[PDB]
Amino acid sequence: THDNKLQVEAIKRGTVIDHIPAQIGFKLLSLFKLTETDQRITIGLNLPSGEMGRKDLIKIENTFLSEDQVDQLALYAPQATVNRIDNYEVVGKSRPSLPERIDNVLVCPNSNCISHAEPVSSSFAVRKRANDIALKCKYCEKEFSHNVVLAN
Amino acid sequence: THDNKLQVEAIKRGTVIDHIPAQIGFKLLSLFKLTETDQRITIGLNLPSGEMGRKDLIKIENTFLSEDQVDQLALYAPQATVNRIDNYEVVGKSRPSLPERIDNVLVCPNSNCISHAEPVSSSFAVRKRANDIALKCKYCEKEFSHNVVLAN
Amino acid sequence: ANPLYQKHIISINDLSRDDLNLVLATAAKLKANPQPELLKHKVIASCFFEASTRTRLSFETSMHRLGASVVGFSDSANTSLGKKGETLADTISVISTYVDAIVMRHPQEGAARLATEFSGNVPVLNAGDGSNQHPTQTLLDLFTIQETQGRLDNLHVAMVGDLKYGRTVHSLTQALAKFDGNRFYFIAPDALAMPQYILDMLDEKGIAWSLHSSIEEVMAEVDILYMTRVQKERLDPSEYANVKAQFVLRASDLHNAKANMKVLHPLPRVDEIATDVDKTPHAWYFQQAGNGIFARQALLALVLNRDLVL
Amino acid sequence: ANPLYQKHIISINDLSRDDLNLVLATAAKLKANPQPELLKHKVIASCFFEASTRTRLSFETSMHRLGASVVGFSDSANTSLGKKGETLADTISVISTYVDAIVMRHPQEGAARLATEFSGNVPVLNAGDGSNQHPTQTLLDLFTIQETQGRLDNLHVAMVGDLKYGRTVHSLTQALAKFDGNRFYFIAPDALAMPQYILDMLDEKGIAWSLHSSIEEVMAEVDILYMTRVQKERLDPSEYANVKAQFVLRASDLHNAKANMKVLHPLPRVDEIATDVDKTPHAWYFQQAGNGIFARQALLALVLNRDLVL
Amino acid sequence: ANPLYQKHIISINDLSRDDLNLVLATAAKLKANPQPELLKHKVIASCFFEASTRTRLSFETSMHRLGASVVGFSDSANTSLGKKGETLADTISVISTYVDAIVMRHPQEGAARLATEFSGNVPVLNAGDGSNQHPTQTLLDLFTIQETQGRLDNLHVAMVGDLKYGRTVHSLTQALAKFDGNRFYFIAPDALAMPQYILDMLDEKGIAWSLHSSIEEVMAEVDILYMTRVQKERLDPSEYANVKAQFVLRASDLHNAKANMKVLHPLPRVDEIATDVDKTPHAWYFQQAGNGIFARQALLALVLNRDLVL
Amino acid sequence: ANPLYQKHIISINDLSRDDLNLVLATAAKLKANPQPELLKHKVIASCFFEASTRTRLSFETSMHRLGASVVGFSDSANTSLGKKGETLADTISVISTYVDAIVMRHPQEGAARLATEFSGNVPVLNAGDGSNQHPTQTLLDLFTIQETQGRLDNLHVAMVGDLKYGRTVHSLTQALAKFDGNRFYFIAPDALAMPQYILDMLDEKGIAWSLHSSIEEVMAEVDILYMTRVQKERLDPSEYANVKAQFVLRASDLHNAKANMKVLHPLPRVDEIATDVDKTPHAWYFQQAGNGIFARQALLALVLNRDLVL
Ligand SMILES: Nc1ccn([C@@H]2O[C@H](COP(=O)(O)OP(=O)(O)OP(=O)(O)O)[C@@H](O)[C@H]2O)c(=O)n1
Ligand SMILES: Nc1ccn([C@@H]2O[C@H](COP(=O)(O)OP(=O)(O)OP(=O)(O)O)[C@@H](O)[C@H]2O)c(=O)n1
Ligand SMILES: O=C(CP(=O)(O)O)Nc1cc(NC(=O)CP(=O)(O)O)cc(C(=O)O)c1
Ligand SMILES: O=C(CP(=O)(O)O)Nc1cc(NC(=O)CP(=O)(O)O)cc(C(=O)O)c1
Ligand SMILES: O=C(CP(=O)(O)O)Nc1cc(NC(=O)CP(=O)(O)O)cc(C(=O)O)c1
Ligand SMILES: O=C(CP(=O)(O)O)Nc1cc(NC(=O)CP(=O)(O)O)cc(C(=O)O)c1
Ligand SMILES: [Zn+2]
Ligand SMILES: [Zn+2]
Repeated sequence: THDNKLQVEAIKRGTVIDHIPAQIGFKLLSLFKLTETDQRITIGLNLPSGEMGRKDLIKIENTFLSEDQVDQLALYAPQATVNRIDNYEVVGKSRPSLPERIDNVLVCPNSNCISHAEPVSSSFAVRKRANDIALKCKYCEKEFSHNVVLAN
Repeated sequence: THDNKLQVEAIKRGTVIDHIPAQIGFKLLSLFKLTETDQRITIGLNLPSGEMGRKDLIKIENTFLSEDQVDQLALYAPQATVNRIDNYEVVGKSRPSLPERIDNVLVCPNSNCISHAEPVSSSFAVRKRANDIALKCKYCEKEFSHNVVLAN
Repeated sequence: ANPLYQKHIISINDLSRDDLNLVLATAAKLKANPQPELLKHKVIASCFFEASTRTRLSFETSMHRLGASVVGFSDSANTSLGKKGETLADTISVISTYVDAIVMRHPQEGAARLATEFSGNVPVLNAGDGSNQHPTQTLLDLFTIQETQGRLDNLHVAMVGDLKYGRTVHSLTQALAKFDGNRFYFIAPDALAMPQYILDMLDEKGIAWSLHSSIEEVMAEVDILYMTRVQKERLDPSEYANVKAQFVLRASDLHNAKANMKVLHPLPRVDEIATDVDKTPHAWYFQQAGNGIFARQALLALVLNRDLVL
Repeated sequence: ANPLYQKHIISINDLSRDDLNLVLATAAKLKANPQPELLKHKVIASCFFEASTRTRLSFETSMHRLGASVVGFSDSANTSLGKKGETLADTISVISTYVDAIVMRHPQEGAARLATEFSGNVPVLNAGDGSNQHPTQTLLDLFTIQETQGRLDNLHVAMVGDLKYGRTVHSLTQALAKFDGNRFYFIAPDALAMPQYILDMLDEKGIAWSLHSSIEEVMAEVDILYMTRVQKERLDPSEYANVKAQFVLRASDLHNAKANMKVLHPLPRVDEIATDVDKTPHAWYFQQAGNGIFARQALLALVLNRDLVL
Repeated sequence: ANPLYQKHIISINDLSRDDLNLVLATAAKLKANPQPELLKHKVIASCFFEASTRTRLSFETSMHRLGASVVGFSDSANTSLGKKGETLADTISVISTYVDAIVMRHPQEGAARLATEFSGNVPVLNAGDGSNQHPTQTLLDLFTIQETQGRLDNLHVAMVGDLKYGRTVHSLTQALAKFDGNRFYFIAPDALAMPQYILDMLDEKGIAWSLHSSIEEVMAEVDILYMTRVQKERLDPSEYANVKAQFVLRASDLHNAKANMKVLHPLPRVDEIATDVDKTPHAWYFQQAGNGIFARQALLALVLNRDLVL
Repeated sequence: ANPLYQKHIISINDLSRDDLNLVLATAAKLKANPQPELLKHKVIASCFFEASTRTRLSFETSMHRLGASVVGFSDSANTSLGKKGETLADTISVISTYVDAIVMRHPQEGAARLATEFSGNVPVLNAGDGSNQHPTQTLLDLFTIQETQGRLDNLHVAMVGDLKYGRTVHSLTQALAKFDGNRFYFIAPDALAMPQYILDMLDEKGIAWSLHSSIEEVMAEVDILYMTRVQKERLDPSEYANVKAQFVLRASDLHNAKANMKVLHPLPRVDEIATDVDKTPHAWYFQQAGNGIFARQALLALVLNRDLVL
């Protein structure tokens, strides 16, 4: 990120989710179970920035993401920027592109979906609307505003 | 001492939970809702050591813990120590001894216990039976082995 | 004797404003200075042809707070009294030979009024008849509003939820439509919107009402926020989920809530009011359930006691 | 006021020995010299979320023996109060606005303690919460033992039956573990043996206990023989048949029974105590049920009456 | 290698126009020339987790019309296998090891879809999942619409009743909205209007539709008058009392009906279609039901057969 | 003239080693080469006096796999024929005059055995009688054990769960205790231990067995890990709360499992086997279920056929 004095270092063969909103950081570690490994991961919840001020920052080392795994980040930091990196150099830096689907992480607001009690990882069809994202469940086939799906 | 190899650089007065066993650092962030805050929060897991080898380690920049908070961690992070550091100088090393009352982060393994559906927080009476810590449900008054309550 | 003496409380429409005030007043007298033997020796019938634990418990406690005796029944698998499918009338016709007053709850609209044409000289108080009335509930709601606002006129009253079906809602609205200056805000899903028959009645009496899809739209201006329970069956699950937010309160939604705003709810609340709302000073649903005791006491006192002292 | 005044009786573990003796003492006072208007004007809630006719009848009779009023419910198909699946808390939260004390029975362990964190200032007495406690039962058992033995110390107490699951058993044992010199004899099938958690507690307090597979093994030395009901479902039928004998009393098994031995049983007895045991002088299960009236009276008196005269 | 061979049958949304046709073509072939031993040796599970006589018997009958065997069950007094608890996944992983294809009905949306994730190579046909789909009798409605109109394009379709909740109209409409020329008429009170996600999809496809209040204002140009039931138990009694006589069809309302006009109803009809309409030539509901045998047959013959000699 | 021809199938105790083999041999022949018209023209009663979906459908499916017809019933909301009262004897003397063989399940031990005393010449196959026998799925467990291990001798068998009450483990154990070399591992809390009448019979036959507390201390030498369910509704909640995580299997506990090791479970599993084990190669429970079709088939083909062309 921008600013470096008494901060963290850098890596060699790992990704760096930079520019992630405040509070949404930890959640991204939860929703996607990233800490669930042995790779040296480092976080920066509430960091110094230029435009957005305090952005959380995760740098899981020796771990790579696809153009899609990055797009799973899409709903929780459209601004963010995944940083593939090697030899201390940003080999490539991708951005959250809206996905065509979202599996495992989202829960079906349809209390009557067979999805719940059952041993199946959820799944929705994605489609941007004028002001939001429409998510359609693979099971009950009911569509919901992402504002309601992600809604607790 | 270790962080002065690939300089993540330690910081001044405050509390830095360190010597947590890897894979048990996301937990405390989660369980004790530690990332719910704003003070310069930095996190590093799967690090190096010796007899442990690895370790998680949260750093809560300037802001202290209770003597007991030092304890609630005792069930999860035994061999570890919160640093009552007063500006770079690691002065005040608090080592969490087993707490006698756990509240909120534990779940009563009794599927019939009143606690589950209702708006109350769990709470158990700690004791080290055979030394394997036997926790008593404030509610059902049933006693289980800490290794039964923790599982799920 | 007093205006309501030996009268019948079937509808919130057969009651005037003097009437209501008369009930609240008495309900305040009794709260401050209780008369535990006012109905000593009277026997009351708590007939709940339809099950309602919270109302039955309340009414019966109001019955024992004046020293009156009690007998009754509940949701019998096969209609109570007669014991075979005999008519409601033959039922009331008998119990009225035993008691001094009848409190009843029936699943059919107009049940209290029909009993009325049979209780002989016996006063019958309606505790609920199908989706029609439920006067005692409105009384305690008005008693709870008037106590905490000091009045029942020029009030900013917002009503949220199943405005379409809630009988207490239609009723409170009609009662408040007896006082002046009241302003209503109605927040509910158009599939559960406030019936026209009511907006039409408010239109006539010249009262101001407006529709809102969100609580925060008027939270700013409300004195009393009266929430309803959107009986989960009233909707298709996925439908429910998508409208759920429209009608649920939390503590954070309270930030710009007036100092005097009390949050009422006829109960049960469980899917509408987050438990964190509980510890806020606005929450008043339990204090509200508490006032059903003084409202029901007041009602019984007046009706069974001739020259009610105060 | 008295030590137990406005206190809560949730567990037989939250009670001390002064406490207990205090309850028995009062229970003896009232038995000899009754005060029928001691709770005149108080209203008590007999809430039996779980059905228990014999305890409800008893408690309510103790409630009317002091002149107190009563309201309540029983095993409602769909949880009582709230009337839709609202939380136990929202239930207690309301009833507590109506009553002066709450007696409740719930099928979930810890139900009385949770209500306690909601009854406001209202005393709640636990009549039974799942397989956890049931204090009033132990009180009448201790009151029945202390009355007929003249004491509660150095007693030869034999317990027979479903020692593994019976909550009254675990509880009486813990209470008697508050007095000195007690010696326990436990007769039950190892599949239904007395939990270690208890033998471990008796081990600590230094109390003598021994295991026996037959009643006649100690009939010789027992003062009180406390039988349990081996809920017939706890076992596979053929299993039950083969262990049945281990735990059943008859008059002939009494031959070498001490003069002072009373045969107690929390009831129902029906598959454990032959009816011929009835007419023997040892039989005391009915006198025992009789003392639940004075125990429950004592409990209510203390708790709802400040300066309890005696 | 047949298009629908070994393919699951879950949502109308998954069946392309040509799919619909292969089914309706194959259908008529089977009704012209029955292949009774076609599925001889094949065992099929008729699992109705949500009892539904009419559909099940129509389905099972179809199965026997092609020579197959049937094992199955109805209602789920229980939990849906697992002696209570067991996931729908396990009860399908199992069953799928016995039969050659599963026909299922379930009270929860998604059910069949999950199913197909556990039956491995066994085709799963949905006979109704909660309020989601019912591919089955819609492939038969369609079959009926084409058998009598000769086509599924350039048709005038009116739909009456519970359009908001009728899961069969939503499907039929989505189904016909795959062919061209069709014009829709929606006659339902404001309370049960055809949802907007159906109307959007229509406008988005250049398909004409319009709302009407009386059958009479469209009876002259209607080819198919498709009546849905009124989920009565779902409304208020007085409300449905109203919204009835308006959307009830009588033989006299048929005076100006087109010569080729047919009346359809997924069944059962009790209030909606008067009995004096049965005898008029437009009455086609029972003939439509009978057609469920041929649609259900084609579907099975197609899914379980590589190439059909037809 | 086939050994099992026209012979009843009631207890594992009645089937000799060669009997087991003829069934398991004939089984595999039928799974290799199905004889679909083998029992054509034969009618079979599928009488489940104690509903049991999974077993019944597996059984009935088997019947249809050999060409037979089925009439029958499930659950006994009633009394077991007699419009209430009628003895099981009369309802069998009758049925036996219609069908060619009776398949029965009953809640009482002895049921099938009595049955055979009244069906005259009609073979009675027991599909489970109370807590006594279930010959049927044990002939399929065995079939599964041999299909995957290639043998029923010199095996290492571990058994987990409710061993005291699992009527299927008792049978399996008695069944395997007829072949030689087998070694048993019993992993169950002290509360549900494998009874001693099973262990005696073992010691009395020079068959090795041993008790263990963790699957891990035997996972390396286990050929068949046979999991039984935990009759949860049978225990105390807190007790089963404990005795769980200890006897629950997870895919990770499989790290050192032998290459040929298989996991079995009579089904249903909900707590006992984690869902992440299904995907590992040892998971064989659903394949074992599917094998019930072949064991059940052989049994019918053998009992109803003099000499089988196989
Ligand atoms: N060895 C490295 C290399 C890169 N990064 C991170 O990768 C991102 C690269 O962004 P940077 O080159 O520092 O430019 P900025 O000014 O931060 O703006 P931008 O985020 O748009 O790149 C930053 O989060 C930087 O900290 C890192 O932590 N360690
Ligand atoms: N301002 C500071 C000071 C210390 N630390 C952390 O405190 C830990 C322990 O420091 P200390 O006990 O003073 O010396 P160590 O050599 O680390 O002790 P040990 O050998 O037990 O790890 C170190 O890992 C260091 O990173 C920190 O994060 N910030
Ligand atoms: O209001 C009461 C008891 P009370 O007079 O508040 O002590 N009971 C009552 C009211 C109401 N009032 C409503 O407005 C319906 P809601 O509770 O969903 O808001 C409904 C029911 C019911 O069981 O359907 C029961
Ligand atoms: O003891 C009472 C009534 P009480 O306090 O003696 O007037 N009821 C009670 C106690 C107990 N006490 C037991 O110890 C069980 P048991 O009656 O089988 O010995 C059980 C039940 C039950 O319904 O399961 C009910
Ligand atoms: O057609 C039937 C006869 P059934 O009563 O299910 O045996 N049922 C059915 C069909 C449908 N809808 C259809 O379109 C099938 P149809 O064309 O047979 O009417 C819906 C339902 C429902 O429960 O919502 C039920
Ligand atoms: O196998 C089944 C399937 P089902 O639920 O009876 O349809 N049931 C069954 C088997 C068995 N035991 C067996 O060994 C048969 P299996 O090998 O199929 O598990 C016991 C019981 C019981 O009720 O105790 C029930
Ligand atoms: Zn869904
Ligand atoms: Zn508990």
